[PDB]
Amino acid sequence: KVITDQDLAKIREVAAREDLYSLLARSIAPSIYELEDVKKGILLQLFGGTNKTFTKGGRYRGDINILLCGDPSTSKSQILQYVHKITPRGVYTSGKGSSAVGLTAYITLVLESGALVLSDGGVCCIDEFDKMSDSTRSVLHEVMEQQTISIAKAGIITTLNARSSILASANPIGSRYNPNLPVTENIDLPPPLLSRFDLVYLVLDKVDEKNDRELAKHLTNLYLEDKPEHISQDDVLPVEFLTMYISYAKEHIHPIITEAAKTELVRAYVGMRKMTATTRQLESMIRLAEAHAKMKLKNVVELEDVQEAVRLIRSAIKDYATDPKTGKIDMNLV
Amino acid sequence: FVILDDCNEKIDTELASHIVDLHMKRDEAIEPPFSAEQLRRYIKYARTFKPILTKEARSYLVEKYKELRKDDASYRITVRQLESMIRLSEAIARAN
Ligand SMILES: Nc1ncnc2c1ncn2[C@@H]1O[C@H](COP(=O)(O)OP(=O)(O)NP(=O)(O)O)[C@@H](O)[C@H]1O
Ligand SMILES: [Mg+2]
Repeated sequence: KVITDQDLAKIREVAAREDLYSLLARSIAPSIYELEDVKKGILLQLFGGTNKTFTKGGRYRGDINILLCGDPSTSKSQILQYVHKITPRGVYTSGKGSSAVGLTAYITLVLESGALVLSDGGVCCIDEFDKMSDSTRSVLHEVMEQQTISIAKAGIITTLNARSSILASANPIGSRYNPNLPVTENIDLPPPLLSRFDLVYLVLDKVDEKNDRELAKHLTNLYLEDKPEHISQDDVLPVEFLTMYISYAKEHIHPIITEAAKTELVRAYVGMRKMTATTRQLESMIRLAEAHAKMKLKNVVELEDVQEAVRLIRSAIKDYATDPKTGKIDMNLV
Repeated sequence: FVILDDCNEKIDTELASHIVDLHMKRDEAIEPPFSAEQLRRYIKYARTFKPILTKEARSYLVEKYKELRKDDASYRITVRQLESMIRLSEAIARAN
């Protein structure tokens, strides 16, 4: 394919650092400037929740689905490149490149695999998500909710497993974010599909001289050398070691809910609910908190993890800057 | 059957607790009245009954159907609703 006690010592020693969460996040995509919250959310998608199966009452998904939405030139697609190369298994694809059959499975009498099936247990990166038709996007409802694919065609009828995490990229209606429309109307996905993402990010091309000088200095510094040694930050982890950390934490660590975490989750859900938050906001909060716990090599979910899960959800969709009644965003607060 | 969110704090506070319990304990939360292998044996037994419509029930059915027709006078209520109501009553008697 393309362990030792020293590796365990290194992993345990790194896990004791105070700046661990920021260190890991800024190290998944070293040359990309800022976008810290986006990097953090992607890191938690890499770790994932915990998988659960009951004797009866079913099984519950550990995987996280993320949507990146916003202005052009904001470097969304560049981030999808890093995720596609970091993940052990996965696929990158485009909206105009995909059919309903190609995305799931194909009759040929034999059955054949599509992208979401090849990507099982990994991450499936979908770019230009706003270009594919309502017919093709309707296929994703069942696979995202259940993590299974049911088929019933001439001579073949069966169900297949798809433990696949989706990372999506799109631009708003009108192709540049319009502040005179509410956020849900700018995003323009129908509610049954928009309800299935754990995190939704707004990223905006806001002009600012302070930001622009730093961005310009960062991009122009890459052309001072033939094959650059330069990198955005002094301390980042090598890709190999980072992969080792993530892989080990996925295999050995399995956090559980503490009573304290249960009380905070109930309180937080009632807070978002009483005023719109659906029942899926609760489950996605649980899943994000579990992902945060694995990343610290803990066996228990605690109050700190729940509060981080809540904070990241509020930060992603620019809620603090949102008018609570009209649903428009004040660009001055960004 | 039409399902609606109907947001209410007194329901949300309980529903959230139920959901968090399912993620906190795997098997323990549900505590059903019967075992599945018990329930299937009961359902197999029940389907052997072939109940018969009582005289008073025949008199009562036309009154209830007239009430539905006057409510109707929304999908328009046809003779098929009476036939369906008879089917449901057969199933209810069989359940008992
Ligand atoms: N913060 C940033 N860090 C690094 N490169 C950036 C940044 N912002 C913009 N760029 C550069 O600007 C370009 C962005 O291209 P791209 O990744 O396609 O952005 P995008 O969000 O996908 N825009 P679009 O495809 O039009 O919706 C690339 O050359 C990036 O290197
Ligand atoms: Mg792009």
